[PDB]
Amino acid sequence: ATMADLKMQAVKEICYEVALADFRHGRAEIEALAALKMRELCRTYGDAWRAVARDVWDTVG
Amino acid sequence: ATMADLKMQAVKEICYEVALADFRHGRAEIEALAALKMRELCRTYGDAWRAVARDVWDTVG
Amino acid sequence: MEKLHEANNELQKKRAIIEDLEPRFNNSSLKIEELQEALRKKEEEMKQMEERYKKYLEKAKSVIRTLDPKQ
Amino acid sequence: MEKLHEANNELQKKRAIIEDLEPRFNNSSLKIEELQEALRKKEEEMKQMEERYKKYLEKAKSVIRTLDPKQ
Repeated sequence: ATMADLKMQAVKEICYEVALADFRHGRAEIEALAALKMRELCRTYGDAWRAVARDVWDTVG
Repeated sequence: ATMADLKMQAVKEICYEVALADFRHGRAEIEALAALKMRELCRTYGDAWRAVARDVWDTVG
Repeated sequence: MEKLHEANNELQKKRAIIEDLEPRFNNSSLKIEELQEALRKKEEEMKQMEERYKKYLEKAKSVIRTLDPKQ
Repeated sequence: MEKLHEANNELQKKRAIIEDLEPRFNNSSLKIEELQEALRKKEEEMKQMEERYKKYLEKAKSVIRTLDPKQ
């Protein structure tokens, strides 16, 4: 449960979603879907989404 | 790590080799990657390959 | 003088031909160039479309490379 | 014959025109049908290129769907 893999999971779980939505999502959408993914993951097990959403954009165009 | 674990991993990892290779792989090419994968999973961890290739092809063919 | 009306008859027959051919050719010279521009315009449809699918199938391949199952 | 040498001089001039145009038009009925064939071939190769691109797209999403990380 290191943050580096909570982040890594949100990265994976965002990419998946944007692809199966036919890369419909743009950046602001992704940054929002990064925070939400990040606040719901921390409530599973702050500035974490910035490095998540960046890693997301840096792999979906 | 039961047999379903080995099969389901085999499919996920052949569906990845089949994908990054630009979907150059056909059925017999795929029937033989699963005996590779299955065998090398019972060596790291019989007829399972047959159901693995059918699960793969279903998804890539 | 028989030749004279013979030659006038042949005269007017042969200009009915060149008064038929000039617009028949002129209009085709439109058709060929018409057909020629649709080819160029069709070859651009392929570029844009092929280039549209190449784009999202890298993103797909990228998304596939991120969920590497060997993790 | 004044008039005959005349019409005949015009007659020589008008079949040297046909003999110039009839090929310039014949080979052009041809070009019409080479461009039409090429247009249909291209219209096909895009129909299939597209269907080839749509299918790899679904083959990508399916491999994506298997690689669900939540599973």
